[PDB]
Amino acid sequence: QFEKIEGRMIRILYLLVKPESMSHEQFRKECVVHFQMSAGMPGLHKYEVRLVAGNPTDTAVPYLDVGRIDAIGECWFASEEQYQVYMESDIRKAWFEHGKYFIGQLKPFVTEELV
Amino acid sequence: RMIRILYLLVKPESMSHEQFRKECVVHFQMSAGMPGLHKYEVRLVAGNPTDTAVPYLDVGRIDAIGECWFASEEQYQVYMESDIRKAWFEHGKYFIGQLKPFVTEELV
Ligand SMILES: C[C@]1(CC(=O)O)C=CC(=O)O1
Ligand SMILES: C[C@]1(CC(=O)O)C=CC(=O)O1
Ligand SMILES: C[C@]1(CC(=O)O)C=CC(=O)O1
Repeated sequence: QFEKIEGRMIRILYLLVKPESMSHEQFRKECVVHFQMSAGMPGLHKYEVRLVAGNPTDTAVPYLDVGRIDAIGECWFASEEQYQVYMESDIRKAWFEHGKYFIGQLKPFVTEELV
Repeated sequence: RMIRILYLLVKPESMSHEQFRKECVVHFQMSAGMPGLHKYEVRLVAGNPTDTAVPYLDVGRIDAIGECWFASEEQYQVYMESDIRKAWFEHGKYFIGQLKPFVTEELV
């Protein structure tokens, strides 16, 4: 039941691609640092970051090429007000500064729960 | 630990946005009690902010995000072998025009 309410929070999913010049070894270390920095982030209920480890191409339906994605990020916000506390935060600004260092390109999707 | 595969879904060009939304819901309903599957989730893409604080990545129009969780490699195989799983994928062919799978790895 906690997980159900959690699933219906404001959620933004991000595709990350590392800077061209950064090694994979360093990129993985900087994802870990980025997660450490999320702790106590004002307004944020939850953050998750994962590497892309596999890119299977034998899909039953036609395969969508979106190029090489290195990691997937996700943020959960418990309310419109909490999202605003985040979006106003200096601490978020400093998180994004680290983001500019280890994230070369970023695609965010704002998602909508169906159930 | 937990195997996770995240999917970018694009609807078929023969289908409306609203039809697609309805098929997403049906697809979730079909997944209940699927052999080998720990969890399935499907959400629409409702917003495409481009006002990013690092360089914006363009991957085209993604309509939905799907995701599967499997407890173990053994459960994943039970799932792959399952007849009802195969029928669920046939429903996938109906409402998913193009698919991108990502097999993920945890960092913390
Ligand atoms: C929310 C945020 C902050 C940032 O990009 O630095 C954006 C992507 C991500 O993984 O973390
Ligand atoms: C869509 C979003 C959300 C956020 O601030 O994490 C806004 C800027 C950005 O880089 O990602
Ligand atoms: C896991 C799956 C199964 C399918 O292809 O129907 C693939 C994407 C999706 O949303 O559901």
